[PDB]
Amino acid sequence: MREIIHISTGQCGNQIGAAFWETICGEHGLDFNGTYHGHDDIQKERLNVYFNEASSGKWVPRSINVDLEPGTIDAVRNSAIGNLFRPDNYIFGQSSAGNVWAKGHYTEGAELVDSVMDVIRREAEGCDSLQGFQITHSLGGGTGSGMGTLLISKIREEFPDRMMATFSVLPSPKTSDTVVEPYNATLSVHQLVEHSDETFCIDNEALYDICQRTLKLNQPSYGDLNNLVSSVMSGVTTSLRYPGQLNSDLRKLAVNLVPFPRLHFFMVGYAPLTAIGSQSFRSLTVPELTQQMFDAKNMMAAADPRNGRYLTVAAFFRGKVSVKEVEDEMHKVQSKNSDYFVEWIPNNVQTAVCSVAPQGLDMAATFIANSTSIQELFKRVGDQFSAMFKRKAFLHWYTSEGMDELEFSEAESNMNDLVSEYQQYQE
Amino acid sequence: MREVISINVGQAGCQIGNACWELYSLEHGIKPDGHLEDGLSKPKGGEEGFSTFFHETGYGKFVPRAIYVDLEPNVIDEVRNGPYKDLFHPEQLISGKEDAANNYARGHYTVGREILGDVLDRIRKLADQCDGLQGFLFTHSLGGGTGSGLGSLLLEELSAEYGKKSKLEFAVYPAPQVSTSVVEPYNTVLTTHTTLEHADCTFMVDNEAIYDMCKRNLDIPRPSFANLNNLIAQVVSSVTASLRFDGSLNVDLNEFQTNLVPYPRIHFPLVSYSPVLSKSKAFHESNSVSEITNACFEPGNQMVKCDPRDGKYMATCLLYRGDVVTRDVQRAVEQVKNKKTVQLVDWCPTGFKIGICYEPPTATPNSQLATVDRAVCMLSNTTSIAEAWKRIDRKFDLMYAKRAFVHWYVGEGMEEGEFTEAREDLAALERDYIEVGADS
Amino acid sequence: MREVISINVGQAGCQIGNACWELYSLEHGIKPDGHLEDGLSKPKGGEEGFSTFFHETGYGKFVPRAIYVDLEPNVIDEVRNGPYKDLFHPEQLISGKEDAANNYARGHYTVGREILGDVLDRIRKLADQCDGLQGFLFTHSLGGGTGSGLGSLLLEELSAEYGKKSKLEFAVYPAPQVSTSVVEPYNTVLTTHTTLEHADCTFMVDNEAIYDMCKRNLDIPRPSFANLNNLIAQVVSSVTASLRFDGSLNVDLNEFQTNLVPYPRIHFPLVSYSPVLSKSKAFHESNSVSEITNACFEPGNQMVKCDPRDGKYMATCLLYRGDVVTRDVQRAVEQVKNKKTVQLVDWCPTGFKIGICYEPPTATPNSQLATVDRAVCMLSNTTSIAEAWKRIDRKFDLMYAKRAFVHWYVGEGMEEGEFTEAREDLAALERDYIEVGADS
Repeated sequence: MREIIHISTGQCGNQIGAAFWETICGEHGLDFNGTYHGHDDIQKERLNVYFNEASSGKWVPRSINVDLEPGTIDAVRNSAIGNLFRPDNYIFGQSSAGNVWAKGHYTEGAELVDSVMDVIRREAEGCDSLQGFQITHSLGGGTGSGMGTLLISKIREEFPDRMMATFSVLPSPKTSDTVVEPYNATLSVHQLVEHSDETFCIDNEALYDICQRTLKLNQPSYGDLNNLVSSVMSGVTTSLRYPGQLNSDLRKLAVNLVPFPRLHFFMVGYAPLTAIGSQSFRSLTVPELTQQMFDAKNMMAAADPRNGRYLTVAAFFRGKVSVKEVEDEMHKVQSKNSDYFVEWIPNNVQTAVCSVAPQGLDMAATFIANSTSIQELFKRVGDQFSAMFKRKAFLHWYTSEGMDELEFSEAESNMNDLVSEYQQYQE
Repeated sequence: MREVISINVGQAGCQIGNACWELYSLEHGIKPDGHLEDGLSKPKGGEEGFSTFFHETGYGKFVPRAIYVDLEPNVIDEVRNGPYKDLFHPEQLISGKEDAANNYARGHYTVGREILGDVLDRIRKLADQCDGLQGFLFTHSLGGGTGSGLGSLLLEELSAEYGKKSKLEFAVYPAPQVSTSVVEPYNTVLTTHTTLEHADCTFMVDNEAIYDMCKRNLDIPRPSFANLNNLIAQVVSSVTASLRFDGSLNVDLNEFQTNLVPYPRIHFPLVSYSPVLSKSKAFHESNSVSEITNACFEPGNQMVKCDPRDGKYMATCLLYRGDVVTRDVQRAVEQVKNKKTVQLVDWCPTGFKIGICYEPPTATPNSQLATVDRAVCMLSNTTSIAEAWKRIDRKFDLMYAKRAFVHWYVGEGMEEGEFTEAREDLAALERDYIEVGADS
Repeated sequence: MREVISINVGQAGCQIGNACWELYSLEHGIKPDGHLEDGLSKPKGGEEGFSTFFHETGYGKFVPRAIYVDLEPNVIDEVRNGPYKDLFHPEQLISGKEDAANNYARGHYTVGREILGDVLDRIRKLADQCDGLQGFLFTHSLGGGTGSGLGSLLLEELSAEYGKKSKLEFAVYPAPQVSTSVVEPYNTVLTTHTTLEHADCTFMVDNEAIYDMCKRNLDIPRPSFANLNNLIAQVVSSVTASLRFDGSLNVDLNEFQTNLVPYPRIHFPLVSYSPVLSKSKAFHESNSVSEITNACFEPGNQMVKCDPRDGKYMATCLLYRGDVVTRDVQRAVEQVKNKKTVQLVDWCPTGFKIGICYEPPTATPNSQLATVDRAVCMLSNTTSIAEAWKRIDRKFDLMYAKRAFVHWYVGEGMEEGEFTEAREDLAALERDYIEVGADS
């Protein structure tokens, strides 16, 4: 169980998955056509993990891109890097989800669920070493919130032994193109908290703040945000991508990061998230990377760890660092932040250092924290729930779609069950 | 009693074995091809050694008897790429596709017991090829539950199979300060009770103490796991130095057992190796035998994160390498008794074992070592081990109150009763260890 | 018991010790690099030295057992640049991480004993390397409060540890006219308080009188600190020459203690050495040791701002190096009996402790004093230092009443009673020296 299939869905998650493969072939070394160029043997085993060995030494990515509007998947297919894509990888339909949780799965998903399960079954028959799925979608997008929650429930019902891992981006509560976007997110997480075992919190507004501080650009580019979350995903899977001092599996990380089947939400953090050229001004040191991981605004979840309470923390490093050095650093930050860090564990730290370093960086780090202030990120969405359809505006659309108030109260009770676990376990 | 079967279990255990076989080849000057290496000596094998760890073939190629068992294909592919696999036999190694668990759940479950029958006949076939047997050597770290679980399963099967040779088990203890794995104290406690029923002699070595040694003695800025493996290789080679090379006072494997296992339930000897220093410190001035014997009692050389002064003295061993003056270690041992560094006892104290071997210590090119014609390996039985036992037990009891993980263990292969029994057994070992030590 | 351990504390202490080892190796024909060079060469072995100070370890190097302790990293870097660091050991030379204060307020605080714990085990290790001890040697200065602080604290610790060996403390006393640091009055008074706690023998030396000698006798325009260190290296070489080389009248270091402390409390005898003249003047003069003895009684050859002619005569040591004519000293003791210039006291009168050394004196080429084959050392007790301490006590009392610095002292961890007892003790020392003089 070493192979992982990267699932792709959502009108914006397809670009995340496409950028994921681009950084993969750019980190280990692979041509756009499919001929192998990595070095030397450990990377070739990773090609067997993420790709399929085709004829004439060609490689094809093991990705399942299922969305609507096939003009988008055809446009990215004509790309140079997207030339090794197998026609069976992407299974797209027509034409648009209308940005609503109902039309995503209840109406259109009912006719495509049989096709996507046959594809994922054919992929499971070709490769039996599958251990988990990597799904990148948009929680606020119509195709993402609709189709994503259905395939996750279908995988959980049919494949309960296989692990789950998602990289869904959370909708911004302050700005939004429409009021139905966070509503579809709430209707999606109503089933994600039960059918998924692991998820990562990504906030678009947090991505907008990190490029204004580090990248220093007025208009945030979605391509750069895709590259940032790609380096985060690459830095997380480096425990299996490259052998190091201590390699851990996604199951070994899960059984140590959550005490209960709950706590699927995770705060993401990348290092070095420094500005362009700042590596020459400031020396790349491990105390600086720890200070960046401790910053509230540097996180892309995004939550305030000071206002919350550290439940479980995990910082995986890459490069050439000393074991005793990071042990003294993690001991100092746990003593000086004894109010933030929980004390009955008492050591809730779980590190996994990688031997090699990413290209262009002498050392990297991926920090995953569990705070109690994340309930406020759910409360504001829960408050938007009681502040958008409380006026009964545009309710005739949902009644015609077939949705009822029973699922809305169930989604509200799920948020109530979450914030209860946030205070069980009081902050 | 001329063969010792060594088994490498777990990821860290396989790395320790590779370092042990590498240093064993460096002492005898053995290259990947060999045929002895080459056939001119006398005494690099044959005669003994190597005839205790390296299997002799008809062609003369010494095959080191090692059983690399692991369920991680990456570690198995790593040990197969190097020339070590060419030295061993392709059928002696066991390959696994999917790791057991994190870490002791499936390592001791019936899934890990499916290969128990396969490796059992492999040992029986390996014993049928060779002649004689002195004991069973084990190299697995207690931090890894997979290595601790599989290593205990091999220990229980070998006890019910032959039960005629003393079973040695080299255990690596994690750092008592910081623990990377949250179930690491759980895997260690559950394994201590199992090794209690099976192992006739154990070995307690801490990783943090080794890291403090190379940073202070060897003066290296960046410690590495390869340095820890090399230091363990120097430790294991110092234990069996007499069995590999003849000396003025040759000691047996039964000699250690009749010096390290003094009670119905006492099988926990501590290891100390002196002198260990940098090359620069040896360039300035040399060291006398009295300074080395006094350095054996320091907390750094004890390879354990605990002070030996608070412990009570028990029967100990001291192996000496190269040329060693009998009176110099006699004049040193009488001063040690007069210094009263460790609190002596009224019953045991006349137990400072002196063993001499002609083979001088060898310094690996990867890890520094104090270049000296004579080395000292002290196998002590001081009562500071209970302090290390109570130290890891308090963290075990503090965690077990909420334990945050009991649902995974009770579902796969365990239950809350086994954790309670292991806790009561560990507390019983600590109580019996203090009672037998404080009664003086 | 013949061995002697030397300690170097403070910036001036290391510089004095460096010149001391430089002159030592220069007398026995030893290069400052090592191995050897050369010998242990007729008779650089027995009779020791060079084995009392330049101990020959198993490595084959005559390492001088010296402890260079100073909280200033610059002084540690200076002693490391010289080749004697290669002769020494990094454990012998204790590096200073940070300077305590300016310069005694924190040197004698807990920060001092924090480093004392490290140097104590080094002394225990040094004692285990070389057994036996004759007397503790100290080299520091009163201008540097850190040197006078750490040196006195270590002196009090070893006296409470053994208390059986002599304590020779070399303290550089500042001139009463110059105050390079306004903190030194409090340091000198508190140092005299610590000597009342433990002091076997303390040597007083003023840099003003030495610099005056280089300007007048050595014809040096600007006397440097190196010439002062070389002169102190010469006076300490002649004192220890009774133990290093052979002679008809060999004087023990403890015998010197039973020659310098007549009264129930005597800790501060003055020193004097002669002849100290120019190179061209040494070639022009060929006087015997009789004129050298007459010149040593003069205050010019005292190297201290004290007049032995004004003060009353007391117990004094007359050491001679090189070719010594017993009739010449007979004529010398005849003339001093004919002088009757100082008060011929009643308990002492017939005492000038004779010291004979067959080895001719040797001077460094850097020093302007030419190598003379005859030297006389008069180490006398004089009541003039009581007047010097009274002047220092008056300046300290004026500053103490003004309390301009006591506020910063009590913030460092001082108390009003501590300075009061130091003043009462210092006033008792001056009163005691007045009594032993006026009792004639």
